[PDB]
Amino acid sequence: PPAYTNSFTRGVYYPDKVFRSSVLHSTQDLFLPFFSNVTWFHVIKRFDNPVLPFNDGVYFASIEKSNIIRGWIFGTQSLLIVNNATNVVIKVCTFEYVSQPFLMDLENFKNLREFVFKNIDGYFKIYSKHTPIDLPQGFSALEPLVDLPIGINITRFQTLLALHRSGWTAGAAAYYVGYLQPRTFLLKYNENGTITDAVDCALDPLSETKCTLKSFTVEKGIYQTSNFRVQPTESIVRFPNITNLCPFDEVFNATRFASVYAWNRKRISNCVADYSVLYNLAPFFTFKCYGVSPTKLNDLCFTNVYADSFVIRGDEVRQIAPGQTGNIADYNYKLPDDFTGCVIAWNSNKLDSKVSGNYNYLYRLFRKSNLKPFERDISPLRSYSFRPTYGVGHQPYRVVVLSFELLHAPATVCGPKTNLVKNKCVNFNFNGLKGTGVLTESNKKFLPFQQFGRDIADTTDAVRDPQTLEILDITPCSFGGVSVITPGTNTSNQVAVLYQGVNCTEVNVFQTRAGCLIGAEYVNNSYECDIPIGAGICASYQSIIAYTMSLGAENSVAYSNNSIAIPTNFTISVTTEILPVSMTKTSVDCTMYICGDSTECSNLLLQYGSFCTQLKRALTGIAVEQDKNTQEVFAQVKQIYKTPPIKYFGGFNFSQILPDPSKPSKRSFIEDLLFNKVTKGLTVLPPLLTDEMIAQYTSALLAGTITSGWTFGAGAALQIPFAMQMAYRFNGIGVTQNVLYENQKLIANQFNSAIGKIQDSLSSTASALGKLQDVVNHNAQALNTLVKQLSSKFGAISSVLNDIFSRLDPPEAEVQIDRLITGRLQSLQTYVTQQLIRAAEIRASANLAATKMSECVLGQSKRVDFCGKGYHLMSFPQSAPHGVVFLHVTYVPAQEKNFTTAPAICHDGKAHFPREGVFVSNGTHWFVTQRNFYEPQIITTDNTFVSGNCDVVIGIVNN
Amino acid sequence: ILPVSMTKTSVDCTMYICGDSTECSNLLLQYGSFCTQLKRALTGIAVEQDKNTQEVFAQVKQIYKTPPIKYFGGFNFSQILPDPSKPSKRSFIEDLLFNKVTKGLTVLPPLLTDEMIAQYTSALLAGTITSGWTFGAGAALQIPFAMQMAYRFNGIGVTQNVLYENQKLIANQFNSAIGKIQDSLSSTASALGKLQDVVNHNAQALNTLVKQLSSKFGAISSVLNDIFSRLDPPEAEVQIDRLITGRLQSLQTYVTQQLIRAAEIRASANLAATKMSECVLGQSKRVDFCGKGYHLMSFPQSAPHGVVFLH
Amino acid sequence: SKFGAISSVLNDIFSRLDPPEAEVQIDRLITGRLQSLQTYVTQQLIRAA
Ligand SMILES: *[C@@H]1O[C@H](CO)[C@@H](O[C@@H]2O[C@H](CO)[C@@H](O)[C@H](O)[C@H]2NC(C)=O)[C@H](O)[C@H]1NC(C)=O
Ligand SMILES: *[C@@H]1O[C@H](CO)[C@@H](O)[C@H](O)[C@H]1NC(C)=O
Ligand SMILES: *[C@@H]1O[C@H](CO)[C@@H](O)[C@H](O)[C@H]1NC(C)=O
Ligand SMILES: *[C@@H]1O[C@H](CO)[C@@H](O)[C@H](O)[C@H]1NC(C)=O
Ligand SMILES: *[C@@H]1O[C@H](CO)[C@@H](O)[C@H](O)[C@H]1NC(C)=O
Repeated sequence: PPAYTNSFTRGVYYPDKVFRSSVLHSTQDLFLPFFSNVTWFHVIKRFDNPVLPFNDGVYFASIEKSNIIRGWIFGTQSLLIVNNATNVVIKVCTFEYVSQPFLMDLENFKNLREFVFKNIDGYFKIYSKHTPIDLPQGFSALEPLVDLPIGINITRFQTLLALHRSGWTAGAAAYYVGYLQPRTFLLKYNENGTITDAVDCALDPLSETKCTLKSFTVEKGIYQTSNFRVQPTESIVRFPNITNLCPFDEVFNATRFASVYAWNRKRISNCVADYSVLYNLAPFFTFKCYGVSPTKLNDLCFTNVYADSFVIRGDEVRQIAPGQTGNIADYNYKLPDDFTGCVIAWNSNKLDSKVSGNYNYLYRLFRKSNLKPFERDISPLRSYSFRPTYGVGHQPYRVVVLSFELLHAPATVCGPKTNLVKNKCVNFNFNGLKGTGVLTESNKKFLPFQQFGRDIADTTDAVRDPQTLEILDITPCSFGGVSVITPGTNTSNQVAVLYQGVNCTEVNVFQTRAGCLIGAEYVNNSYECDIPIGAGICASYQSIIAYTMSLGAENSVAYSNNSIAIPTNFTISVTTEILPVSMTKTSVDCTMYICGDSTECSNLLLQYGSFCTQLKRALTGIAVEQDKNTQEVFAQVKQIYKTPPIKYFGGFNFSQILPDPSKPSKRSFIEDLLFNKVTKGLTVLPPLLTDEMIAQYTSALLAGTITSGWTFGAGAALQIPFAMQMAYRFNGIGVTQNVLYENQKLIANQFNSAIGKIQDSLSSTASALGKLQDVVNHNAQALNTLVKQLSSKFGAISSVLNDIFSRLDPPEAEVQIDRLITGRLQSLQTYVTQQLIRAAEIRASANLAATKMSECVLGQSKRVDFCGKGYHLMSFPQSAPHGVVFLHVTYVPAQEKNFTTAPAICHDGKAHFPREGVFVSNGTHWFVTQRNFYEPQIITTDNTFVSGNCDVVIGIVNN
Repeated sequence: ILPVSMTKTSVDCTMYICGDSTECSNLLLQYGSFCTQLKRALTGIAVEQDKNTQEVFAQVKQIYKTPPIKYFGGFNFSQILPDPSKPSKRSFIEDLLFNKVTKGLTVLPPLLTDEMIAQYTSALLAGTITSGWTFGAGAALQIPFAMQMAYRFNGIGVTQNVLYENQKLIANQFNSAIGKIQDSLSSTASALGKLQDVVNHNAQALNTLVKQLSSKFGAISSVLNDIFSRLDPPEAEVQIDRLITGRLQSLQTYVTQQLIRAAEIRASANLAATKMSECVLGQSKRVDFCGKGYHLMSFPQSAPHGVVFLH
Repeated sequence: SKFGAISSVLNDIFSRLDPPEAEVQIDRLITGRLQSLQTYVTQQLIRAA
């Protein structure tokens, strides 16, 4: 029986004969799906190998051992490959090809053969691969062997098997079946330029996330990938279907008609008419319709409608034809040559037969001159000798014709050209008004003359059907982008798809206030947020779940009316702030960028005005302001400081930051890992301050801020003890120097553990350089579009300006030059403007970083939550590509404790207040402690002052 | 008043320019990654908006809460602090703000909805009131309000005895001033100038955006079918290219000024976070930064896409 | 700035080309100078920020 199995990762071929190295190139072509239900075939007693159609195109593989498959038959010219005992021959009998006896080379299974059959645009590509191998572990790139311009289509292929005859037994055989449909793979090339993986953008949500990120390792986070829209389903065509009604009673069921010369002309206008009446009645047999096609009457409508009623005889109907003349034709009525009219004929014997005899018809016979078209004569009369002995074909026949005319007046007569849908995201078309949305009830009452209402946003919001008098509300149908909830591949592999404000009734499964969510099960509990999902939804892995973002550490403060709690401990938590102080300054030659060495390009471009010059001026301003930012950020001091050759800093270890004399490039480990982690027509100008000089300024700034304190920003550096300096910094954050004095070595120990955690976090944190890498990505992608918009082949025969010149006359070749250069110049100008705004943002950030350097490093900042979280102490710089990294010291308190405090001790009528401390008790003794730390001190007459009496202090006590 | 958020949006470039027209989409997709630049710049705007919102409101990961027993010793903050009896947990001042203030594109919801922003503001108030400024630097170290204001007067150069003799009178002055704030916000159309105008700027920015689609540029019909039916296909293609490139330039220009306000209000919101640090999360020595004059105290309040303070 | 116009100023286009095509070429200069104006305004906004 046929068997089904997973195709896994087979079918990866190079698209053409173009080699690419170390690129993640993604291209669109006919490709075979991944993880497909590939049928397994076996031949054993039974023989089930029916005809295998070609369809669009077939990827076929043969797991061949001992060369049992020898050839096939291709035909509907037909393609065949034959291998006799000598060599291998390829035959198409238009197309011929000779290659190698590969299939004869043939150099339990020891080998596996691989084949490719591709047939588009008359080019037939085969890739050959001998793979010496329940699937054995291995892989092979599909080498491009041959391309043959067959120019033929073969709509079927067959399978041939080899038996053994002297009994006879048919061996077990298998083959693989798949087909190519246009999709877009994503590749990877290793150091040796070989494919190791291919992922389409259209198999999996994981696959398309990979396609978007262009990186096969994913850290974590919510990524936007695509959009969701509800596609329309039906075509709605609406017109005056019912409404009024056209006059047909006196046209068809009128009792009496008129004579030809006095033919009745009447106006039919502004009425609803249906064409199905004549079509659905049998007697109206003859419908040969002149000048205008009756099928397209649903599209074309004339100015007005005329219905002429008249009576003619039988034998002279044949005489009415073009190219002939006669008495009746030249003196009664001459038909138009361009007659755009439509005729109806039927039997009317009951309406034409009279027993008493019809002798009341008159007509005008004598005329002085020939009648002209669209003319009437009223300026001699014969009676028609009609007799009942007339033949079957000579009896009078009634014909009624509708006549239409074309004039300058607008078409005032047009009929309906239908059904009304309800409550579906489909098209609504009311007299030419198109749209897309849902149709719901409308609570708003219009006025009878008003049809189309609008909202504030100047959009169609309400509509009423021209035939059915109901007001409807057109709410926009569900709209939302496709964003993927997928954590790092190091943790999971499942995907989750989110829909921004869209109900899944248009697509376990969970419905949120952002719509419906597919791929996670909602959790009613509260957990700390990790990745924001939307509208207060966050995910935490403990599979993929989504829950309303818990606020965080939900807590109720223990407000006290008479008691205080002050921390007795803390931590020096040190973090990283990364501020990009510069960017990749660029200066672009306009003429080079557009055409370079093209004389005509250069001459015809430089006369287009000062565009290139002004853009270059803007870029030069950009470059000089990066140089200025570097000046303001780094070179705020002109006296080059160097630490003494002894790298001793009072027990504080700084081995990972100082410049190292061992390395000739003066490169610290932190900037080492930063360098490792960071990643024609392009111009990069070297920094005015190279990495070496930037590092030297960092060294000098450190020398100042450690050895000589914060004075070096005010001129010459003033030598000052480092721990008295840090005591001053504690004083600046409201902490007494005794805290540092009695915590000297231990605070050193926490400082060392903190810097070690810093270096570990920098080493193991791929997101620490996120902003810098982000700036680099802007630079890169801007350059990519900037360059690629010119030399893109786009799969045409030739994309050469000289090719256009050779294929066109010079007058229009110059026009093509103009169009091309204008397009490229506009693209460049857009790039430059984007660069300008990015530069302004970087300029703001750079002023920010200069302020950080000045107020966090060259001195202490009391401005909380600018130089790091909490009361900020001091900071350290370090170099970074086009940027800088600042390490901050912050006093973060911990280990809070309630304490028994007194407002005033009323002794001898005096209420006692301190300048800075708070009086507290441990239970048996009363001590004074400061604001941001619990530090008891002796309460004497010296260290306290009496201000006010006891009748104003809240909390009178006796002690 | 400081604008904080904007009506963040992401524009499907193809849907914007063309709609569901397969011909227009096929034409447009060959014009390069300008659309990708547009979308990704807008995504940068959105993530910037969310991170400004987080810096402004989720400055503390730990969420302190106001007890129903609001025993402040006679300092009633009912109009700023949402009442537990009030169903949707929003301040009356927020209600005044909200009822005072007033396709093919999207509006993304804030990560912190109106309720969650209000809750963040409530946590900030609880910290800065019951526990004072230290909750920015760590745990909300509880500290009684009269002595917290005594610390503030020691900040501006006043002894705590002066407060204790003046506690009742400054309380009455403060509550009367709060009443004046209530009346001024209720009756003052110019009280919300900055937020109302930034909401405007977003609004008529989007409005000129949508009317740009109504800029005909001299053709017969913006739907491609009429152009093809009444014109030769070769010239129809070129006119299609002209119209779509005009609209593409318009969208690029719109997002250009959108980035311009992105930077502007980003700096403003940085200032807002800085002044919650210096004004809510502590005392500022800065002049003309927590309002006019020496600073004493501040109370943040939620607002549509922005914040409002009573310094 | 020529902007692909055989004459760079409006009155000279009027004098040098018949009105039916002079109007369209004037339109082309109008949109080019418009581009220039938006560029200048964007520089103005950035500088003023
Ligand atoms: C304050 O906290 C620090 C750590 O946060 C404490 O330091 C630790 O003290 C214990 C007690 O002997 C030692 O075993 C640890 O080795 C210390 N840590 C380190 C990194 O060395 C300190 O003792 C605390 N002080 C008070 C008064 O509570
Ligand atoms: C400080 O720690 C570093 C870490 O490697 C060590 O090399 C150094 O000897 C220690 N002591 C001093 C005084 O730097
Ligand atoms: C102080 O005591 C109260 C009593 O309920 C308790 O809730 C609070 O956590 C205590 N605070 C400290 C810092 O010990
Ligand atoms: C409180 O501290 C004092 C001195 O620091 C000490 O003498 C006393 O014993 C302490 N109280 C208790 C209950 O131990
Ligand atoms: C404070 O204001 C509220 C609301 O305006 C009012 O109900 C209350 O009586 C006022 N006074 C106190 C002490 O709460």
